[PDB]
Amino acid sequence: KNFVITDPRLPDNPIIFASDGFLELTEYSREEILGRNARFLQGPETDQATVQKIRDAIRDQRETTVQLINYTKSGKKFWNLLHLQPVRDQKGELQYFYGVQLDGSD
Amino acid sequence: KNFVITDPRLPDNPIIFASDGFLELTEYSREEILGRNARFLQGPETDQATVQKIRDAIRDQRETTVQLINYTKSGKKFWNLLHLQPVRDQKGELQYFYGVQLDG
Ligand SMILES: Cc1cc2nc3c(=O)[nH]c(=O)nc-3n(C[C@H](O)[C@H](O)[C@H](O)COP(=O)(O)O)c2cc1C
Ligand SMILES: Cc1cc2nc3c(=O)[nH]c(=O)nc-3n(C[C@H](O)[C@H](O)[C@H](O)COP(=O)(O)O)c2cc1C
Repeated sequence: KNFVITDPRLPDNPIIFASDGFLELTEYSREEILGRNARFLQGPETDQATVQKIRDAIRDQRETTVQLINYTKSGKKFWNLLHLQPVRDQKGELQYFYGVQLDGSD
Repeated sequence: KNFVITDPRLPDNPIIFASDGFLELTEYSREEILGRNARFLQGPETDQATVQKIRDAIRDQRETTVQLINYTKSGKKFWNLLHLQPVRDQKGELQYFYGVQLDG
């Protein structure tokens, strides 16, 4: 449903692709998010310990699944169940990350 | 989850990205599928009427959701619950399609 792809070879690992679901979940337009790092979803209640775990997973290029507070464009809080996965080229060099977002609201 | 991205501007609308989930569902490696049209998943039991529906949605650049028989690399049949969505660039020109696949 909700997924993004980023390009870690570009500065600050920007989003280069986002699904319609992600746009609807976050209330941003495709135009507003392309070329930005996904961290703009974080806000006042976001646990920095979880952010650090993500940062570490990215550095190590390992898949990870975490739960963290994110915010829509209007500032609406939601729990984001976030899955991250690296993808590498045939020479083995990191090429993309993808992320799948689930809203944990009931 | 299981998803792929294709580029309809390239000859024959090849897969340019596939999730790990898609690879597990279909039993193919990323190397084996990149640069190929997804039709290699089809086979004898695949309903051609549904294939035509997909073709028309792509030609019309419209989202669609269909159900069709596919085959894994080893030849195992599965129903593919397939949702297709066009994506446009900032100028409004068709740029990609994405597809989300569910095994039932
Ligand atoms: C593919 C991908 C998707 C991501 N999706 C989210 C997300 O939905 N919400 C979020 O808070 N961070 C997301 N991130 C994490 C941030 O981009 C960034 O990695 C995180 O904030 C840790 O880095 P930092 O300490 O430099 O901010 C995603 C990262 C990647 C690579
Ligand atoms: C993004 C995307 C994903 C697709 N995924 C599948 C798939 O998983 N299985 C399948 O049988 N066809 C899939 N297709 C459809 C085929 O690639 C092709 O469009 C269809 O077979 C009709 O074209 P044809 O008559 O030339 O074969 C997908 C198409 C797109 C654009």
